[PDB]
Amino acid sequence: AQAFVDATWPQAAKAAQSLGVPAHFLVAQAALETGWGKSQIRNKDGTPSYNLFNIKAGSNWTGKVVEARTVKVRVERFRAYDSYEQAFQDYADLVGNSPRYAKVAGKTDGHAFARALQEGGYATDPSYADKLARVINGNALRQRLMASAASARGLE
Repeated sequence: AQAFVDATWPQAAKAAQSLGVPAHFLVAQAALETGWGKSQIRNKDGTPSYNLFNIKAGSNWTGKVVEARTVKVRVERFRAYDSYEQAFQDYADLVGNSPRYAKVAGKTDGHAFARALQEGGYATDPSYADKLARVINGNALRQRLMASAASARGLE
């Protein structure tokens, strides 16, 4: 999971700064969605979709599309990108501009942030906010963020 955090951090930071929320909120969200990178949607040719946020490809999406099965079994159409950078940019556009997500900006509490996404219709699971807040506030993420940093301070 460390490489996932290391890779997503700069992209998350860029997007978080445009969305007005802490960068680790977005790292946490991507981690929850993809099992810290382990369960990302993949193209048939083996290239990843880079779609860390599991964003569906609807009628207003004319980009690359990847089909993936969801839970009996439905085939769902997902957005696909050329990089994590592009995926984060598309996420930033959606959450930053869509009025349904207007409550996201300026949230500095994990649970408040997750509730704002849920209100926008990001996901409907009633436990979504609790589950995402747990990752945001958790020791697992904290340790990985510290490990990712170029600098650290001595105890004295």
